[PDB]
Amino acid sequence: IIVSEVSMIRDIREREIRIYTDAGRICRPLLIVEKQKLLLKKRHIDQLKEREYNNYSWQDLVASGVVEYIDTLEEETVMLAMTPDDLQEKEVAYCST
Amino acid sequence: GFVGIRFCQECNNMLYPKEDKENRILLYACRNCDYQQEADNSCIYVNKITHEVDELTQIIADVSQDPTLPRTEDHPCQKCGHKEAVFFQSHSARAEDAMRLYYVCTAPHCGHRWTE
Amino acid sequence: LFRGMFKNLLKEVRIYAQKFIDRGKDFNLELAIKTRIISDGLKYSLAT
Amino acid sequence: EITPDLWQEACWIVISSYFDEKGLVRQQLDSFDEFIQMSVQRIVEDAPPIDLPPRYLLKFEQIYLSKPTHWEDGAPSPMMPNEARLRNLTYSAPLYVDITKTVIKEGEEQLQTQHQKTFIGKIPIMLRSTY
Ligand SMILES: [Zn+2]
Ligand SMILES: [Zn+2]
Repeated sequence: IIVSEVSMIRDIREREIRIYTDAGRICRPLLIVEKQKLLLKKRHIDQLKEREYNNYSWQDLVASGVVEYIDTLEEETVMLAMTPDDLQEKEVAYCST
Repeated sequence: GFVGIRFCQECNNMLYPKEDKENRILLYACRNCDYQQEADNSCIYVNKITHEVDELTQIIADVSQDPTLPRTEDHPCQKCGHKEAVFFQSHSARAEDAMRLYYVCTAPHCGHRWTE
Repeated sequence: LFRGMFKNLLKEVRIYAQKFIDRGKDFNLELAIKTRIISDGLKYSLAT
Repeated sequence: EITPDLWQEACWIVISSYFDEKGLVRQQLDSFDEFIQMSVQRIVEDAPPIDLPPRYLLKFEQIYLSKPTHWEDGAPSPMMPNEARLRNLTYSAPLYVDITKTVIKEGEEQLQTQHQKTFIGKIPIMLRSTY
């Protein structure tokens, strides 16, 4: 029901949910991470590595729910992480979220 | 103590104060209506130069469910006694000079807040 | 730019028809629309 | 199954798939296509009718846009971008709109003498677009 470009911003401190759909909202794709583990599992990598032979492409990843476009106005409310393995294993409890 | 606006009963407008010269008392009138009522607070205006505002009254429980807010276990709640809790600064402009935290308990139905 | 050029075209046809009806005769929209608005306007904007 | 420590390689397959599906200049093409797909129709539709003694409505709708052509002393032919570049031509295509002219006067008599595909102008077309 909602195209991938739409963005939902949750404002915690003041209860305001602002959703934007107009054009120009510069955005970029990121991987999703449910609890401490990515949704991009070996299955996806395998199917994708066999692309250009069958039909597999980025749209498959976007539909499967592994990647997601975040726009700058929504990027301010997401605990981003640099590399999957390094920043999640187990250490002093930084954010773990 | 503070003073809160009290609106008229018929016209539902701002009620100004008035000192009853005859009965020597404090009344609240309406600019438009002729509604009168005997005052009880016996105060009109107060100014807080220091602006001593309790940040706890501004913090809300919903902050707990925030994915970009640090979490600690060393400051368990009081009422529920849960372990997980979040902490953050005043996050309010015009912060005079303080980074005193405001811990908020991390659990449903508790919404407890405290400072150390 | 397209909105403005389209408005200009509308104004042009308006005045054209007005002048024609003033004589009581029927106007022809074929001559009312001026091609030198859209194409020329876009060419100018994208070139200069 | 999660992918531990075998992730430098798997990290660039997704990048390759993205850059294969969407080009480097994809935003330009998408913006222009959306323009030619909806913006023009929106602008031509939302414009109010025109009226002017007996008057008339003269309402517009239903644009059409054909492929680029040169002689839309020459017959029509599809101009290729290299041809236009080499001959200093405006690589554009004609734009048409179906117009319904309705004039009403005394005596309760009007006619919807509509005109199909009334040429309007030429719109330049970006290379490697939907049109
Ligand atoms: Zn009153
Ligand atoms: Zn608690």
